[PDB]
Amino acid sequence: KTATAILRRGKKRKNMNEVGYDDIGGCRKQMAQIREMVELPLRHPQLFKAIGIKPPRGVLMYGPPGTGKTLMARAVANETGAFFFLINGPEVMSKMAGESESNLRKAFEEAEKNAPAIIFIDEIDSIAPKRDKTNGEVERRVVSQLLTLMDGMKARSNVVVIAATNRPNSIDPALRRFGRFDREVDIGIPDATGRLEVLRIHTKNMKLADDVDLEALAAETHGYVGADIASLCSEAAMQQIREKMDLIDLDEDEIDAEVLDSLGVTMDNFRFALGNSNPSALRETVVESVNVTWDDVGGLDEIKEELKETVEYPVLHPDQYTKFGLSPSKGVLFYGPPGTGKTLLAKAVATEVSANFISVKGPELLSMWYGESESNIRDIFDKARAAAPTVVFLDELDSIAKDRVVNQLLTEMDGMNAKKNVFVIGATNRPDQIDPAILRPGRLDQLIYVPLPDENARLSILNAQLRKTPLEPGLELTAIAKATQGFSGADLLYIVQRAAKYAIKDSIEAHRQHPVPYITKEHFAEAMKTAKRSVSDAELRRYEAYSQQMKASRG
Amino acid sequence: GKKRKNNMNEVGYDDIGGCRKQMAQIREMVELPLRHPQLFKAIGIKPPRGVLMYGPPGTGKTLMARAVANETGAFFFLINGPEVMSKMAGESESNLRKAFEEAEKNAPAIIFIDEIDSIAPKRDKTNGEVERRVVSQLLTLMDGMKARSNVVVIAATNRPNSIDPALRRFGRFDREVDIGIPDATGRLEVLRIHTKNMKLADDVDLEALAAETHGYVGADIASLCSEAAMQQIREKMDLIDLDEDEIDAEVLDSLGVTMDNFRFALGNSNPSALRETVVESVNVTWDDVGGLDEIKEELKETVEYPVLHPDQYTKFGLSPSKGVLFYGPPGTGKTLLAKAVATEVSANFISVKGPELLSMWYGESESNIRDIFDKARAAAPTVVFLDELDSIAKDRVVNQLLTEMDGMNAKKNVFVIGATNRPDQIDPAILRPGRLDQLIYVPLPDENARLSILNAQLRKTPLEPGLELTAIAKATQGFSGADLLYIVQRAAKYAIKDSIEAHRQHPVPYITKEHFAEAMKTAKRSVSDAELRRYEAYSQQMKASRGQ
Amino acid sequence: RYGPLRIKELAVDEELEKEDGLIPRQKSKLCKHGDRGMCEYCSPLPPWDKEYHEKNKIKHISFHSYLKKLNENANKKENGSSYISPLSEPDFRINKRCHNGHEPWPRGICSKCQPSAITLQQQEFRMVDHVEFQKSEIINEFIQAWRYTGMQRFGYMYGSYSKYDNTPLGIKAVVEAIYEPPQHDEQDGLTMDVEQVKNEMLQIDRQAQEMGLSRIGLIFTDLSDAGAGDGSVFCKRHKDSFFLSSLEVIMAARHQTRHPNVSKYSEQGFFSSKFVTCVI
Ligand SMILES: Nc1ncnc2c1ncn2[C@@H]1O[C@H](COP(=O)(O)OP(=O)(O)OP(=O)(O)O)[C@@H](O)[C@H]1O
Ligand SMILES: Nc1ncnc2c1ncn2[C@@H]1O[C@H](COP(=O)(O)OP(=O)(O)OP(=O)(O)O)[C@@H](O)[C@H]1O
Ligand SMILES: Nc1ncnc2c1ncn2[C@@H]1O[C@H](COP(=O)(O)OP(=O)(O)O)[C@@H](O)[C@H]1O
Ligand SMILES: Nc1ncnc2c1ncn2[C@@H]1O[C@H](COP(=O)(O)OP(=O)(O)O)[C@@H](O)[C@H]1O
Ligand SMILES: [Zn+2]
Ligand SMILES: [Zn+2]
Repeated sequence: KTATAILRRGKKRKNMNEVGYDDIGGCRKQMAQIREMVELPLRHPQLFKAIGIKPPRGVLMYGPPGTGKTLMARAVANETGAFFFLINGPEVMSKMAGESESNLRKAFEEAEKNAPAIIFIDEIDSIAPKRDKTNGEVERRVVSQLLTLMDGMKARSNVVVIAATNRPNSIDPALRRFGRFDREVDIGIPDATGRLEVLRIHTKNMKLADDVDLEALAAETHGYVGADIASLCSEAAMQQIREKMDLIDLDEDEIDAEVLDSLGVTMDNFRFALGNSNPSALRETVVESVNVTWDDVGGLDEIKEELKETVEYPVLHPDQYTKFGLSPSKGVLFYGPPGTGKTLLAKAVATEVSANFISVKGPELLSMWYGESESNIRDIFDKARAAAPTVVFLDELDSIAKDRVVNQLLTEMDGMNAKKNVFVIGATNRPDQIDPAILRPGRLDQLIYVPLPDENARLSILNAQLRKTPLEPGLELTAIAKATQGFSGADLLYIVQRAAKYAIKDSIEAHRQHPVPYITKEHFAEAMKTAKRSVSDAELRRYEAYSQQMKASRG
Repeated sequence: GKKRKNNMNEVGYDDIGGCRKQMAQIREMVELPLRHPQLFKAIGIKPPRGVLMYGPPGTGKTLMARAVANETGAFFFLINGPEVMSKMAGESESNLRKAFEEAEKNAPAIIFIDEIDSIAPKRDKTNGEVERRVVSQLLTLMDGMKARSNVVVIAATNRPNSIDPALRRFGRFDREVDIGIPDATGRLEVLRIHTKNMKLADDVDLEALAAETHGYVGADIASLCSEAAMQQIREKMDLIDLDEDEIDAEVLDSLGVTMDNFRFALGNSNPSALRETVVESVNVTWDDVGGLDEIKEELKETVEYPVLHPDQYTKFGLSPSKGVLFYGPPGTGKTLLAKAVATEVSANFISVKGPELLSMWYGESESNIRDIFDKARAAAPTVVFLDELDSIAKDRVVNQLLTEMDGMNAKKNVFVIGATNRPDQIDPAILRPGRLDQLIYVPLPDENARLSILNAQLRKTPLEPGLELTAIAKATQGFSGADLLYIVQRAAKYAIKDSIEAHRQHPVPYITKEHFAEAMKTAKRSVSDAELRRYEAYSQQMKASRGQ
Repeated sequence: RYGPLRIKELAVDEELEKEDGLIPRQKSKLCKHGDRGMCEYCSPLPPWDKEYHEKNKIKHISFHSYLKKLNENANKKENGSSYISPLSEPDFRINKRCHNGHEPWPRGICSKCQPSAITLQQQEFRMVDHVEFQKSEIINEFIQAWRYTGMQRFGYMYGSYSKYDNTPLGIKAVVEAIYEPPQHDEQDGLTMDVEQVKNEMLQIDRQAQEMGLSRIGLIFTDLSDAGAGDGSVFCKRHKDSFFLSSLEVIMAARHQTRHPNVSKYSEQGFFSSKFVTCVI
């Protein structure tokens, strides 16, 4: 609504100077923020004089590499048409001793001399890393020079500084204060629509074959950053030319024009490129968008209503809470047998209020507990603040909360702004293992038990998992749902996967013999023969006893 | 003629053997952008610029780069790491700048940055002002030349983790090539290449030498040839007059290297390729693995189908399984199963034994789990094999392994096989879905399997004509493959002892039945009955855990 | 393997390049080795050895020896490079065409096309090592001009270059005659139209080349006789005050830029003109 009020309306005021807003896709909100912070102070400076404020200048973009930070900065600079001074981290740091400071001084001096200007300090983490990493005295001279130039600029006005870095913590803390890089923007991995837009942007000059399904590629590519999609397209084209190399004579200097005219990228080439590509964005904590509704989750209707009352009303109707003077709850804690669908509940909650989602699995928590990770709890919550509203899902919380890390989590959660919509949802299979400190009021104090699916819930789960897989017409799943009492969602997923495995084995055997385009009930029976409950009765009794204790203690 | 026509500009594709896959990759990544730029103009793409080769030292990375450069006919601009880093302060950066500028000025060009791990070592390995200025200069040069030039950059390093991570992203060395140790045919080709000017004697059996050299990189083979020639010179030194400054041409004409010299050289060689994790080729079929037929079928339908028929998996919307976990008494033949699986899908093979994992746990190794999986990605399709996984999975190492298993691309053909003797002792986290979820029990061989093992182990030994092994196979109930191998080894030891005694007395060409009888007299099962009962109970519980 | 470009340079440069210039040393009393062999104190001394120069009271290193030192330090043979050119004259002008994503310098600039800080530092080598006047009359007449008129003077000196054995791989400019352009000398200085000067000097140089001479420097007089009865002049230029004022330094730099020294080891093909300036 109002947030993207600046995006609504030759081209590019009419190399790397041709980049424009039409060369970007899937970052509408971040682009709106950057434009609102850059264009208005420069293009229309009289608004802030009329209303009587000094607009903030420092903007700090950060996200996984390849997300388009340099692209966004250059596009904004070229669309504004203002004196654009580009400073590269490594380029400044490669200079001799004493020159990497004079370069910064002259850069800022020139940017101040000329008309409304934009200074883009690309990779600022190179010239101002965290103090512990600033080894040497020149690494301190450069940081001090940067700080002095930043401080002495606040009076000048009509000059905006933009900086880009991979992680919020990678920068010296002194650079993130009032009169410095105060406004922060977080770039996350794009969603399906964003990936489709990027794919359309990149594949506009290729000789695509008519049998291309860019929507299918967008659906398949999950966790792919814009750079990953560009590499995907390049590798697909390389595969196409490799396939066509048979008709090409490498020895001859020139290739036949007719062959060059028959080049065409086919969907199979894109599938091969997907096979080869290796994204790395998800290796670190990132902000992602989710689109799970209250339909990928079966059952738990009472828990769904409880979650709605807990989260939706604070976000959608803050006025009522202000009227009654009651503040909303900060966090929730799911407990129950594994495979009951806690992550799906977290994603559904995030999608209901249309908030971003950050997930921190068990391995990440352990890696932070061992101090061998780039990020940290403070960094996670800084990203959550920058991307607010956000839902932070801490999975396998029992691994660390059996502590330094738990202390950091408590500090960050206590320091969270009450009115800022940043909810924290913890998941654990062993609620008694959780440290009692975390469960105090103002923390993950609202505990919710997630039970195993019931008959109708099992039927819904089985239908949902099998929807995108061909099956025998007139196939019944009621018997399978009924016979699997005590099975979690993971067990039903295993059953359907085994049925599919049997079907594919039969299909391959039939093709080799020379048929089986469905999944008949015999496959399901055979797969079910080797499937068993993954939750022991003792654990179920223990969870039921804990639930009974909680009910008795609260009534 | 050839090569577009000692003087390293005189090396071509005919001086490299046994690396045709990586040679083809480098050629398609170098020649095509340079020789025929119009293809990418027609398709409307920018071909990738950087290429990063890595592998054990002595595997011929510099040789491959030189050969590709010479065959392309472009403007080769070799840059050394030690040579650049020996310059004074502020001069190495100037050399880098001048090299890049000259390469860009005379396009098409091929910049080869040899031993880049000395220019841009891992961030924790530099700790110096100059070591950071040089890295920043290199990054700036790489970024600047991304466009605006028809230039290609090639780099060589020992391991992926020995380079600053900033150099392995888009617009930089975004293509990786992994060089592994050659197989028997590759070693034969290398031997033929090297021993083409030598005065080889008639009794030379290069095939035999290739068979007897395992883990030998090309440098090792060159050293072997030099050592054999030196041994020949030593043997003929009796007729050489050291005092004189001239030697009759008659003596020189008598020089000739014989198989004995090559055997001596094999004896006196120190290969080091296998001391670190390395990608390698395997040639084990479903015939060396006697028995385990049901396990063979399970492995086939688990691994071969995803690799050979991905279209079916896409049709049914099923994601192929990542890895499996073997368990059973030691010596049951799990490594053979892993090698056979790798061979069937024609994939590479990376083996990580117990000592390597323990060394990584103690943090005193040059390779990490992330490095192993980077090599696996670069060499895909690959089979990673974690042997005796229970030593570490009794930890930060286990956490790293889980992280890497979660990270790996589903569509990538990288399969992780784990072997362990104590399935219960393994960390439960390793057995969750999306990880080594499948568990396979490898039992002791049966009578027919034992006889097959015995026959397989005796194909390189002169057994007595008309010999039989059914009695030995039946007598060894409960024995694993290792025990039967030990029985065969003891029989051979007795036979060779008797042969040596007879020769000294002076006959004994082949083993006899009494030798095997004597060897079996000391036979001992390596698996106690209690352990076998425990494994059977665990398997029965697992079957019950998968009941109706 | 690419090497030095094919470009004709003076005979003196070629014959200097042919030589090696090594300075042999005899067996030091600190040597520990037989007759054959040499450790560190008996090895031949490179022509650019700083200790030798400072011991012999030489303030610069005879440019050709500087080139020898650069070649020895860099450009390994048979591998390690494709012959990076060792000599490259400095250039401080901004890169008017960077287009790294920005318009030219006046309305945009990046860290790549920004001239870096300049660090002045005394040069360690000199192109021409000696200047030799064939006869005393050549400068006696030049000074007789001032003696008779009282104003200053200014003239170009013609001649040719040759070897100089008194310095390792040194060059001497031998001057045969002096030509004085039309200039308006004055009590405290002199002035001369640049256009007339160059127009006349073009044909004068043509004739001199036909005669075998070449223009190799400029000479001017800065004399102010003292009031003493004899003929004496004030010592205006000395250690604590200036040697060459800024204006004459600028003029000398312009003259050097206009007479480039064709060289075979630089990308442009020229480096550090062999043009000398003398003052009386
Ligand atoms: N919407 C998009 N988001 C991200 N990248 C995009 C997008 N559309 C196209 N791209 C392409 O993806 C690549 C992104 O590279 P870019 O330099 O912007 O990444 P970065 O990691 O943010 O930058 P840097 O590290 O240089 O600051 C470029 O090829 C860009 O053309
Ligand atoms: N096919 C081959 N593979 C490997 N080495 C080969 C091959 N054929 C010949 N050789 C010999 O192996 C040696 C190759 O050593 P080389 O210097 O290329 O290896 P490297 O350790 O990868 O390189 P560098 O240290 O320069 O990065 C040379 O003796 C070469 O003659
Ligand atoms: N209502 C449901 N309850 C449980 N699992 C479900 C449900 N609907 C779908 N699933 C399946 O459960 C799996 C995810 O389980 P997950 O949310 O990770 O459980 P947990 O949080 O206990 O680990 C997916 O295969 C998903 O399709
Ligand atoms: N079918 C087989 N089962 C077991 N061992 C076998 C079999 N065939 C051959 N062997 C022998 O087993 C030995 C290797 O055993 P290995 O695979 O290391 O056992 P494990 O994996 O249990 O440690 C080799 O000497 C090999 O010849
Ligand atoms: Zn000596
Ligand atoms: Zn520029």
